Amino acid sequence: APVPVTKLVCDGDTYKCTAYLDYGDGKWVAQWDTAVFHTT
Amino acid sequence: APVPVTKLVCDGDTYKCTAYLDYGDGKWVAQWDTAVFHTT
Amino acid sequence: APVPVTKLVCDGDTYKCTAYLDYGDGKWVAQWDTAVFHTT
Ligand SMILES: CC(=O)N[C@@H]1[C@@H](O)[C@H](O[C@@H]2O[C@H](CO)[C@@H](O)[C@H](O)[C@H]2NC(C)=O)[C@@H](CO[C@@H]2O[C@@H](C)[C@@H](O)[C@@H](O)[C@@H]2O)O[C@H]1O
Ligand SMILES: CC(=O)N[C@@H]1[C@@H](O)[C@H](O[C@@H]2O[C@H](CO)[C@@H](O)[C@H](O)[C@H]2NC(C)=O)[C@@H](CO[C@@H]2O[C@@H](C)[C@@H](O)[C@@H](O)[C@@H]2O)O[C@H]1O
Ligand SMILES: CC(=O)N[C@@H]1[C@@H](O)[C@H](O[C@@H]2O[C@H](CO)[C@@H](O)[C@H](O)[C@H]2NC(C)=O)[C@@H](CO[C@@H]2O[C@@H](C)[C@@H](O)[C@@H](O)[C@@H]2O)O[C@H]1O
Repeated sequence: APVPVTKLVCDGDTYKCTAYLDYGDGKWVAQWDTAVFHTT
Repeated sequence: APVPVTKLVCDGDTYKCTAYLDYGDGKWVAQWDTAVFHTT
Repeated sequence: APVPVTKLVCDGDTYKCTAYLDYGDGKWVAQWDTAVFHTT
């Protein structure tokens, strides 16, 4: 079932975003692969 | 065109995040595949 | 290093979600492919 995200962080060394979830014992995360780049 | 996300939720049964969007009639969502796991 | 997401926007022409990152000059983003659709 859907649960809120407590915070989003991204890492430009590992190219992953991590969502810390409000669920259960508090130690669950969602993680996915991302492009990370500088824009103009 | 990029539109704000009003709400982000993640679901460890379907392994999807859903972003609720601020656009038009208010019923648009984004959805992507994610890993969901416990940490120590 | 993990850095916080300032804000999240999604685009239903490019089918990309963009996370604006709190880092350096403020022009860094994380981007990933997404479904975008209308709900009922
Ligand atoms: C002078 C300096 O340190 N400039 C920074 C860049 O090094 C850095 O780019 C990353 O550099 C590492 C080290 O070689 C590479 O392995 C990465 O692939 C580079 N990442 C990208 C996306 O180009 C950039 C970006 O910083 C990275 O991403 C940020 C969002 C943040 O997570 C940082 O912690 C991370 O190092 O920053 C320049 O200022
Ligand atoms: C006893 C109990 O209900 N324990 C929970 C686990 O079942 C659950 O892990 C999921 O279990 C389902 C069905 O048993 C598996 O098909 C899934 O693959 C499991 N998901 C994961 C990520 O391992 C966990 C996690 O709960 C899930 O993810 C949460 C973030 C939330 O979205 C839940 O609604 C979702 O069911 O929780 C245990 O406590
Ligand atoms: C009359 C009108 O302009 N209606 C809008 C639709 O055009 C639009 O659906 C997109 O339509 C383009 C071509 O017009 C297609 O190539 C895309 O595949 C369609 N996208 C989707 C997801 O169906 C919709 C949705 O608008 C898009 O996504 C939004 C969330 C936002 O990012 C918009 O800037 C973007 O155009 O909106 C109708 O009103």
